[PDB]
Amino acid sequence: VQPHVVTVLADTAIRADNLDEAAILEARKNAEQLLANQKSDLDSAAALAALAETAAQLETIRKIKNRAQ
Amino acid sequence: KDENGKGRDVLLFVDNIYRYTLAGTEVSALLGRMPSAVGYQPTLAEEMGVLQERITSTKSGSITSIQAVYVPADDLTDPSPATTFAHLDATVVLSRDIASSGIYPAIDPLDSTSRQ
Repeated sequence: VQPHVVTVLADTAIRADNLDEAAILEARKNAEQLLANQKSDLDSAAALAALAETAAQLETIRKIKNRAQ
Repeated sequence: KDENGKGRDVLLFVDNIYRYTLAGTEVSALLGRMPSAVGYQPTLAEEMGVLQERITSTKSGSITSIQAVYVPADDLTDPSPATTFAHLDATVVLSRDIASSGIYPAIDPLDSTSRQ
């Protein structure tokens, strides 16, 4: 506190009223956890799956490059 | 055989034995034969075997043979190089990629084989 400014440094501050604000902090917890879950749901599915499928079977094509059969 | 002497070891170096079959292909149709798979004469395998079977070494004397074999259009599947493989003990396969990479000799370490 200073004569013209009050600064409150809080570890965890929520704007709601009652003492039961864990019941409203849980909403943010659940939302952020769901986002972090769906992210890893997209990292594997999109990136690591397709980018190995593309590199899987290239060699079978390059060896028959010059064949006249 | 030289009297009071043994047989002499003989080396034999041939350069592009592929040209031997190529020169047979050029005169194939003129002899009145139907062409084989690609353009080769129908008697490719036999006319290669008749030549290749005289190079072996027998009970008297030994012939060590080195032969360079051309590969048309960098294609190891072509009928003549693919027919020649069965007649050799050690096969050294050169690669164009390795040579273009600056490595000399350009011997491919994964296609070179030997019964030894």
